[PDB]
Amino acid sequence: MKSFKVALAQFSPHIGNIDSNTQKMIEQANQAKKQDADLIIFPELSVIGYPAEDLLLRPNLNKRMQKAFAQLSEVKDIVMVFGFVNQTEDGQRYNSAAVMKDGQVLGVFNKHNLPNYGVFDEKRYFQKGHQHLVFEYLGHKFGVLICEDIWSINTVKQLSQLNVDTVLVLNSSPYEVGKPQHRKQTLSELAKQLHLNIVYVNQVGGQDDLIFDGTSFVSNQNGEIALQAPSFKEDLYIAEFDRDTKLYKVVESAPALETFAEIYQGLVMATRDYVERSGFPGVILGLSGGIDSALTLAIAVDAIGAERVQAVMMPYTYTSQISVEDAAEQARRMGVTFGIAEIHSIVNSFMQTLYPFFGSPADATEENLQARARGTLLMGLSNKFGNLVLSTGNKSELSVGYCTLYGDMVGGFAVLKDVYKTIVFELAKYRNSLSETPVIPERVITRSLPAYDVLDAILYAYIEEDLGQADIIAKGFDKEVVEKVIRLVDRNEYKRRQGAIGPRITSRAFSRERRYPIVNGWTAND
Amino acid sequence: KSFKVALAQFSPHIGNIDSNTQKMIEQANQAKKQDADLIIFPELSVIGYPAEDLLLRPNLNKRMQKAFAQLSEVKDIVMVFGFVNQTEDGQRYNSAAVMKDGQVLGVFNKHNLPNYGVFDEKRYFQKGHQHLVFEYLGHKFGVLICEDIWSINTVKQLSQLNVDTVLVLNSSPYEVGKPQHRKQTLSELAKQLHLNIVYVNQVGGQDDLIFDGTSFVSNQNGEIALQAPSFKEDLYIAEFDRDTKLYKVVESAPALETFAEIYQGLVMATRDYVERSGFPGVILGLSGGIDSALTLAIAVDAIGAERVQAVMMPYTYTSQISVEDAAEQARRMGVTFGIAEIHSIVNSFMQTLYPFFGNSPADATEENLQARARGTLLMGLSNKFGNLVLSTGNKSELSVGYCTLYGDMVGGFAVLKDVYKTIVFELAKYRNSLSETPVIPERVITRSLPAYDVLDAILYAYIEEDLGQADIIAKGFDKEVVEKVIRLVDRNEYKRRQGAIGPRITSRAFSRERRYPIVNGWTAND
Ligand SMILES: Nc1ncnc2c1ncn2[C@@H]1O[C@H](COP(=O)(O)OP(=O)(O)O)[C@@H](O)[C@H]1O
Ligand SMILES: Nc1ncnc2c1ncn2[C@@H]1O[C@H](COP(=O)(O)OP(=O)(O)O)[C@@H](O)[C@H]1O
Ligand SMILES: [Cl-]
Ligand SMILES: [Cl-]
Repeated sequence: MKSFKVALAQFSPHIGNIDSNTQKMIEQANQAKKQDADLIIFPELSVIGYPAEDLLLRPNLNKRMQKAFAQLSEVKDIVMVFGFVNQTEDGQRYNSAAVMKDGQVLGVFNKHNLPNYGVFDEKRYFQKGHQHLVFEYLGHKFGVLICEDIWSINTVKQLSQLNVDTVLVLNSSPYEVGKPQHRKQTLSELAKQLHLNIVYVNQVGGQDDLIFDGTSFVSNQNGEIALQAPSFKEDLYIAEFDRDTKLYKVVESAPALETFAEIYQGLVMATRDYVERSGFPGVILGLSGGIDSALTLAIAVDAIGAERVQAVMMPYTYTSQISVEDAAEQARRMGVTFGIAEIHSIVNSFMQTLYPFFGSPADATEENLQARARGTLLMGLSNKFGNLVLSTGNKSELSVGYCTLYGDMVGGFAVLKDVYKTIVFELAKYRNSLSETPVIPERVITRSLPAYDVLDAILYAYIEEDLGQADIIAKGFDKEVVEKVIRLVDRNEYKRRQGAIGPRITSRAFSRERRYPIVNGWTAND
Repeated sequence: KSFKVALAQFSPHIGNIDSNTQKMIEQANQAKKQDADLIIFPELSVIGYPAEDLLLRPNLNKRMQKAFAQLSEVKDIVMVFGFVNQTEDGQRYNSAAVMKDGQVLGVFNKHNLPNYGVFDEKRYFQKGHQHLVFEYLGHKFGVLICEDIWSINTVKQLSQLNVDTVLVLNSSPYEVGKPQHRKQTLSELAKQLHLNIVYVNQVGGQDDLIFDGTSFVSNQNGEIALQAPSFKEDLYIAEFDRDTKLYKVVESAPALETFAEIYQGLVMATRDYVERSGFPGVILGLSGGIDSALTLAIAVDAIGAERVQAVMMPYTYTSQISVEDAAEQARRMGVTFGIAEIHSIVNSFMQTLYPFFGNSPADATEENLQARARGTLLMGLSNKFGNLVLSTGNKSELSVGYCTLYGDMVGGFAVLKDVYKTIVFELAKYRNSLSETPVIPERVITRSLPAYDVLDAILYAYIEEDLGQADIIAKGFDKEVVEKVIRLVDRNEYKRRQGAIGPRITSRAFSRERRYPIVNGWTAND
C-alpha cells in the first residue's frame, strides 16, 4: 500500500468531436504527469462528450473509438480512466470506462444503471452492464462506476462486497440548484457507510439546454471530504493518498456558494459557452428598462465582456422616459454599446396595412405588433453584423404564455427561460451585491446549391439513410457539393428547433425522430 | 364453430380517458349489433398514443380503474383493449386486457418496448415476460402489442403454444410505403408460422405524427382476408369459417398510389390538428409558388374552403404573374383572398435600421425583412380573428436553412415540413389529377393572474412537483386561481416549443425534461 496522487480532470468536452476530446485528454494526462499524478480520471463518455444524442448511433462510431484508443495508447507513465462507447462483437453498445496504462487496456467497465428519465435517454443508445471492474495499483484496490451507478444502493453494495479501497466515479451529472452540495452530502455519508473512498469526477460546461457544474470531489472512507473542486470551472485537481493514514489528504476549500451565486455563475457559464462554441462575435439584446433584460445584460457582460455586448432600446408611445434612462444608465455603467431605435413608424405602417382586414376593438393584437417590430429590428442587426440575439423571457412568462411568438421570444439563446420571475429578482440583487455601485439600477429591482432533384437525393442519403459523407459521394455525387450540403444541414439544427410542428411522413423526421446536438462537433471524415 | 371479430380502427383523444372509454363502449355496442363475438382496439386505446409524460401522472392508475369499471358494464362481447397496467410494486406496463361481462379474463404486458426513432417506451414502462393465450369457442387466441409482432422470437413463442389467431394491438405511426409493407411482411409471417394475424392499428393525426390505420386480417395461408383503408376511423368485421379454418376473404379497393397515400395523410393530419385544437379556420400566405399552392389545396380538402383564408403579400419584385396565379387558385377553390402590400412596412424598417447599417452593403438582411413583415402581418390577422397560421416551408428548405426565422417559418402547423421539394411537385400533380379543372394552376407546377410570488409557488407545485390541482389547492391556494394557472400552462405547450433553447437550472425544465403532448385531453380532476 504505497502513497499516490489522483488527478481529477474537471473537463469540458466538445460534444461529438472525438479528435478534439482525445487531444485534450492527452494534454490533461501530460499536465497531470507534470504534477506527479499517478492516475487521471475523466468524466463519463469523455472521448465523445455528453449529451451526444443520436451521434451515438452513427455506424462509423466504433472505428473512431478505435482510433481514439490508438492515440491514447501513446500516453506513457500514468494510469488513465476515461469514458468511451464500448461496442462488442455482437454489435451491443455500452456506456463504458477504460483503465489504460502504457497502451494496455487493464480493464473495462460497462455502466449498469442507464437513466431513462427526465433529461436522460440512455436506453435509446446503450445496453446495460452486469460485471464490476476492480484493479490493484500501487497496493490500492480501485473500483470503477459510472454516474447513475453510484446512486444505486444495490450496485454500490456489490462493489463494496469486493472490499474496494477507492471507488472511481465518472460522471456527466447535469446541474440543478442545490445539487452540487447535495452530491457531496449524500456520497460522503455513503462513503462512511461502506468504509471506502469515493473519487467523484464530473463534466463541466454549458451544452445546448444543459449546464454541467463540475464540482468534483474526493470523499474519504470516514465520511470527510478531502478535496473540493469549484463549480463551473475547468481544471485538473490533485488528491493525495496517505499510505500511513489510509486517507486522502484534506485540502482546504472556500465555502460553498450561496444559492443565487451558484445559479448566477451557472447562467454566466452557459451563456459564454453557447456564444463561444457557436462562434458568435458577440451578443445583442433589447433593453426595456425592465428587470429581465437588465439581468440578462449583466449576465452577458459577465460572460463575454462589455466590448462584445450590444444593447438596443426600442421605445414606443407608452414607453416611459424613466425606462429609457435606466436602460441607458446601466449600459453606460457597464460599458456596453447602446442605441435607441423608435418603432412608432414601423408599427403605424403595420396598422395601416392591417386596417382593411380589421375594420374590431383594439386588443392584444396591437401590442403584439410592437413586440414583433422589436424582434424583427434585432434580427436585422443580427443578420447584418452577426451578434447572437439573447431573448429575455423568464420561466413564469413561458409557463403561462405571457410572451409573444416572434416578438419578445425572438432569440437564439434564452438565458432566463428556466428562471422563475421570483428568482430573477434574487439574481439581480445578488449581482448588485458584487459591486460598490450597483450595475443594475436599484429602482429597476423595485417597480449555390444544386437543383432540388440532386439536393433531395443527397439529403435523403444523409438524413433518412444516415449515411456518412464518403458513402454519399460513392453514390456518384460531387465531393464538394456533398460536403457543403452536410455542413448546411448540421449548421441549421438550431433553426429547425424553433419551427412549428408538422406531420411525419418519412422514415426520419427532423423533430422527435432525429436527435442531434445544436453545438455539434462530429467531424465529417470516417 | 364460426365467429366474428371486430377490428376497431379507432382514433383516441390523447389523454382523454373519459372520452376514449365512452367511444370504446360505443364501438363495442356497435360491434354487437353487427354480430361480432370479439372486438379489438388499438394499443393503449384507453389513453391513446403518444400520451408521453401523462403516462407518469400519479393519478393515472385511479383513472384506469374508473375506465375498467365503466368498461365492465359492456356485456355479451369479448373486448381486447390497451391500458396502462400498474402493479402493487408500482411498476407500469404497456398492456392489453381481455374482458367479458365485467370480468378480466387475462392481461398481457408488452414484451418489446421500442426506444428508437419516434418511440420512448422505456421512459414509461417495464417489459413483460409472459404470454396471454385464451380459448374462446374452440379457437386459441394469442395477444401481442405492436413491436411484439415484429420480434420473431416473441412470435415464435406463441407459435409453440399452438395459437390459432394472434390478436395484435398497434399504435403504428405512418410513413410512406409502410401501410402496404406491413401487410406483405405479416402475411408471410402468418404463412411461416401457420397462424392467423388480426392487426388493429390506431388512426388519426396527433401532434407531429400520423397514424394511418390500415388494419387487416391475414390468414394462416398467407392471404389477406380483410383490408381496412388508410386514414379512416371505422369498425371492420372479419368472419372465421369453421370448415375452412380461415377468415373469409373480403374484397377491397386497390391500394393507394404512393402520392395519393401521402396526400390523404397530410389532409387528415391537418384536419385533426385544426379540429382538436378547436380553431375556427386557417390562414396562410399565398406566394404564387408551389409550396403555398399545395398547402392551400390541402387546407381546403381538410376543413372546407369556407374556413380557409389566403393572403398575397407582394413587395417590389413580386411578379404580376405570381399575384394572378394566387388569385386564380383562391377563386377556383372558393377561398377568401386578400392582398396586403408590404412596401411601406419594409421601408419603415429600413429607415429605422439605416443609422446602424450605415453603408454596409445590402445582403440577405434586407430580404429577410420582407419575410418577417409577412409573418407579422399573418400573425396580426391570426391574433385578431383566431385562424391557425399554416406555414408552407418544406423539408428541403428546412434541411439547409433556406427559410427565415420569424418570417416564412411563422405558423402553428407546418403541413409540408417533412415533405421534400421533390415530393411537393408530385403531390401537386396528384391533386390536380383529381378534377377536370386543376386547382393549382399548371404554370405554378412549371416555373388576471396573481402576483409573481403566488404565481411562481403554484407553477412550482404544478411543474417541478408535478402535483395535481387538488393537491396544489390543499397547499392553501384558491381553487379557481389554480385551475386557471394549470389551464394556461397546458394551453401554451405549443408556444414554448417555438422558443429558443436556454439553460436548465431547475429539477424540471420545459425543454427535454418535461414531455407533454400539444393536443392534450387530460381532464383536470382525479
Ligand atoms: N394550439 C395552438 N397551436 C398552434 N398555434 C396556436 C395555438 N393556439 C394559439 N396559436 C397561435 O398563437 C397565437 C397566440 O400567441 P401570440 O401570437 O404570441 O399572442 P398572445 O400575446 O395573445 O398570446 C394565436 O393567434 C395563434 O396564431
Ligand atoms: N448556432 C446558432 N444558434 C442560435 N442562433 C443562431 C445560430 N446561428 C445563427 N443564428 C441566428 O440565426 C440567424 C440566421 O437565420 P435567419 O434570420 O433566418 O437568416 P438567413 O435566412 O439569412 O439564414 C443569424 O443572424 C443568428 O441571429
Ligand atoms: Cl445525476
Ligand atoms: Cl411500428
